[PDB]
Amino acid sequence: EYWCPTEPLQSTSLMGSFLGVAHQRPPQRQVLLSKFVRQMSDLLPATLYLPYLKMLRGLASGPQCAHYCFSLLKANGGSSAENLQAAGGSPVSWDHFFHSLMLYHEHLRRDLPNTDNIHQRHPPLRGITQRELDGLIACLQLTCTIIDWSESARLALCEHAQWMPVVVILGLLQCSIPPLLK
Amino acid sequence: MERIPLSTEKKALKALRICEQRQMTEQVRSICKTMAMQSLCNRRLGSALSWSIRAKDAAFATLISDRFLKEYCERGNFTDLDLIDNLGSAMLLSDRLTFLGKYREFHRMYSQEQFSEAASLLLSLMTARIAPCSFWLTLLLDALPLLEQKQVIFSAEQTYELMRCLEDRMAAKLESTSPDEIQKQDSSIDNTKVEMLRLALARNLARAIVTEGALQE
Amino acid sequence: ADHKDLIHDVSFDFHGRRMATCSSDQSVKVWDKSENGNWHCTASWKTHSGSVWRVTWAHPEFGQVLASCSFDRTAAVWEEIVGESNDKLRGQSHWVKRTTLVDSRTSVTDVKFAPKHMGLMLATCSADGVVRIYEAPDVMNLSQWSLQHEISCKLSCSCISWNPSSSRAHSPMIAVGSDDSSPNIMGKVQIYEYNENTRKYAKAETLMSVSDPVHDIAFAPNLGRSFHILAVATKDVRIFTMKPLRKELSSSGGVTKFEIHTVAQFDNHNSQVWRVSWNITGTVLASSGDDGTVRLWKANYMDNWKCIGVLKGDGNPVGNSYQGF
Amino acid sequence: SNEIPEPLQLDFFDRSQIEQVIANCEHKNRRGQTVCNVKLLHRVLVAEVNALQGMAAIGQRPLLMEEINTILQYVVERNKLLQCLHAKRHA
Amino acid sequence: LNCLRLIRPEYAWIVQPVSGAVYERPGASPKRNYDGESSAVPSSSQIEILELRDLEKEYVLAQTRLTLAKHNPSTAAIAGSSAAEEMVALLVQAGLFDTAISLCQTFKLGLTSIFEGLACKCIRLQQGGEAAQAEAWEWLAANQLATVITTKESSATDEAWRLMISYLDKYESKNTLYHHCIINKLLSHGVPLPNWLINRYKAMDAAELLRLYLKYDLLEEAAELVLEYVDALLGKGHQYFGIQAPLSAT
Repeated sequence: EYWCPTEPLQSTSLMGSFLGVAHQRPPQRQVLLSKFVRQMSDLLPATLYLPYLKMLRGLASGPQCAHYCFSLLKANGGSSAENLQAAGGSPVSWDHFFHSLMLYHEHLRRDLPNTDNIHQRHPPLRGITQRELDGLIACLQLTCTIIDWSESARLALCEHAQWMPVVVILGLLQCSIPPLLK
Repeated sequence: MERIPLSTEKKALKALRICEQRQMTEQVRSICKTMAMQSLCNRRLGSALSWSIRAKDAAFATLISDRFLKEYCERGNFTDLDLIDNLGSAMLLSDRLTFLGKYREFHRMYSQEQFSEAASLLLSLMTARIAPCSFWLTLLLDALPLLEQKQVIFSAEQTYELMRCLEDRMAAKLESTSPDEIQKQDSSIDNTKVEMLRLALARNLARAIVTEGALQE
Repeated sequence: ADHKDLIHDVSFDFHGRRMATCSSDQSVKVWDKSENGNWHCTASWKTHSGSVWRVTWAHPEFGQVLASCSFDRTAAVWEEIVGESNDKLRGQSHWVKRTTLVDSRTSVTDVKFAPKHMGLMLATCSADGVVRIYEAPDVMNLSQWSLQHEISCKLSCSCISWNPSSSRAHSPMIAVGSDDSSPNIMGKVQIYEYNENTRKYAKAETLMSVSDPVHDIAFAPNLGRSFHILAVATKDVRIFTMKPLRKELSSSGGVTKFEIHTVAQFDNHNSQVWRVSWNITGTVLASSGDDGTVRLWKANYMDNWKCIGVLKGDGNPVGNSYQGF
Repeated sequence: SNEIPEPLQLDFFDRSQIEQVIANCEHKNRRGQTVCNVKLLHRVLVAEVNALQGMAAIGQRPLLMEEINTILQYVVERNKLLQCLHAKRHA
Repeated sequence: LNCLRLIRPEYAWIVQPVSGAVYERPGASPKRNYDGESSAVPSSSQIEILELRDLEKEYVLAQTRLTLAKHNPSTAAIAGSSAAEEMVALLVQAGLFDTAISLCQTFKLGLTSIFEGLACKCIRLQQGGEAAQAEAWEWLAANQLATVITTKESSATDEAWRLMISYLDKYESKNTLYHHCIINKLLSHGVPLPNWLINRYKAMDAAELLRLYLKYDLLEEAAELVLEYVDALLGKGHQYFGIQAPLSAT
């Protein structure tokens, strides 16, 4: 219900919906609810960043709802100025989370040796706040839920030629850290 | 019977029935292939044809079907046309004969002006992507009378898929020549015909769409 | 001049209507049996530069095709091209060398087509101890050959022979006897079968009890018998029985259980026994030695092989008979 | 009853040849009879039909499949009439 | 596309239209959309002109999207969001080999990824039985073979090797990435190198094979490669090595 079929999304079972045939408007109440949701995708104060992420992981259950939330975060994806902010917008998207991770990793590969290594004398690592920990672990819970319920998001992530989370996570596990994130 | 040097077709026939009574398929296949090749060596095309349909090998069927295709290109006439007209369901076993049969089918049904079924057969055969490169030439060529339609009953969607496949095959022909180039001598002036024919097409497309929109009046 | 000084190879067509002779004279002569009788020299031409060793013919189910080999490091493939066909007048049939597989730096030691029922291939062996196995991917070009296989025999090739296949589970094989006569090498014949599991040949067997320079090997026609028979003419007369017991389902071409039996042994030629030839069923033997003598053989009520006749090429043959016991 | 099975009408196939192969390939099962299993049967069928040709059968692959299945229910109902008999005898 | 590839080259370009300025139900509020929400807009103060090649790429996108929806409807949404290599991988999982052929032609993409994909399925073939070939035919029918098209006789993996051979014979890279990726996948899955690839890729070049003998323990075989290296030095076999220098000695 919180996934109105006005949202552009299609599957090999969604031809019975009006996303292969033009036009469909849900009842006013649910339209208002999911629409207010769609704007909250784009406006966020940092104090509510996590419970909103609980929104996210809740809605991340189920395959079709997962595909819808994938679509919503894709809308939150792309170059912008409102998913790049921790205040007034959501500091989260595939783009946001991925640049955050790649910068973390490049920093830590300057703070540690190059590939084919685990440890070496180098400049000190990045500082981590418990808030950074909470955000990272929660967002990872969301991502796992989404990739489980949606194979499409999974394949999209594995195919991203400009992120390569494979080699990224290779370097990350080569890094030595509080192994919660490992 | 693989020591015998067969030179007498009637003796071959007696051996044929001999094998028939006990159902030796494979010997039949071998002998039919051998005698078909003898026929083709003597350029006894219909005889090789007969031996082949006995052998039930559509490979040779298509191979000499190519003989048919290029000799039709050379002479403009249907070859063994009487044999062609009446082969039955075995057409569904050889695509090149499938092509030839549908070609004669079209010549007819157009000649009596069933343009709707003409378009049906053509759309079916293009989405079948039939015939080699030198013959998708003719596949393209076929659309001309449909262009010549000064009065149409086809649907707007019909016109859609029609033209869809027209340029689809167009790009496909551009690449079948070479995966980024074309090298066939016919293409250039043929390309010119392409522009004029699609000109006429688009004008008739305006015509068809205005008719269909007025058909909703 | 040509073929009038020595005959290096003589070849016949399938089912038997045509013949040809090639010599050390660098030319080939092709002869045709009229079905009304008499042998007629239908053509002759030069094909190579060395002593033309062998000619073997592609099946009539595959056209009138000649394959010739010599001391030329090369092997020529000539085709019969008909001048005119289709009723009135037949034009001069001409020979077009389709291609020459030049794959040799030593004596080209044998050339032989395959059986057709799996498709027709061609095998060429050279005195290099190497064999080359081509097939024609093109079922319309007569000059196309793709080299599927090569085996390094580690012994100079002298004679090769195909394994007949007549079963839905039989996969073919190659037997190779070597002209090597060094008295320190034990077993001059090797066996390599197409291990289907690996989709490639694996050595099936190699047989000991051989030390003679191999000149001729002869397979049994497959038929329904699981067991197979081999005849060998090197300097002796050897015949072997090979029962297939069972083979590993994934290493069939690699490991083979053959009940192998030296079943018939005749040293009666007293010279280099060049040749063995069998019945069309592979059931009567003709054996040729270097003394110009040929022995004829039947296997008895007990399958026991015996010389049923002696013909001298250096003398007059033994007389014919139909009154024994 | 005195029931009998419906004859097979095989179009791609020679019923004599199929029944020959059937008699050759049936095996002693654990019910007290020599009958080939349905699985072995069907994929032998697919293997043998694939052994020859393959040009335009691509479109007729359905028809091949339904005919294989139909022969399957043929042998199934052969078994179905069969099992009754011995327990009839015991009764 | 038709309207413009009709034209002489002078008019061969079109300006990109300006964004927005659409609504539905004429005489209504100026802005109406079905697929809304945004965070940025393309540059409209600086306009751009659209040319045959650009339009070709956009068409390739569109026709790929439709082909995706055709073989399986579930794909159109990501097709609306998919990039070139993304669609390449989606095709790798789908099986539209000739479509990928076209896409590498147009977008100038890495054929290699296609080589790994097809090779991995082909290894699954070489190991698989009847059922694997049964599915394999369903997409092998889309490809055509000049020796003979189709024939259920012979297994699928046979014409899979042959299809790789043909794709090689008709697409070439001056850099043999394709050889290297194929052979590395072979050995990564334990495959001794096929003889046909042996002969062809040696008759092009051999020392590259030599240091892959080194890299992947192909030591005996390297030893031979050396033996005929020296032998050709003695004689002439550079042709087999893809080498061209006349040889008499060393």
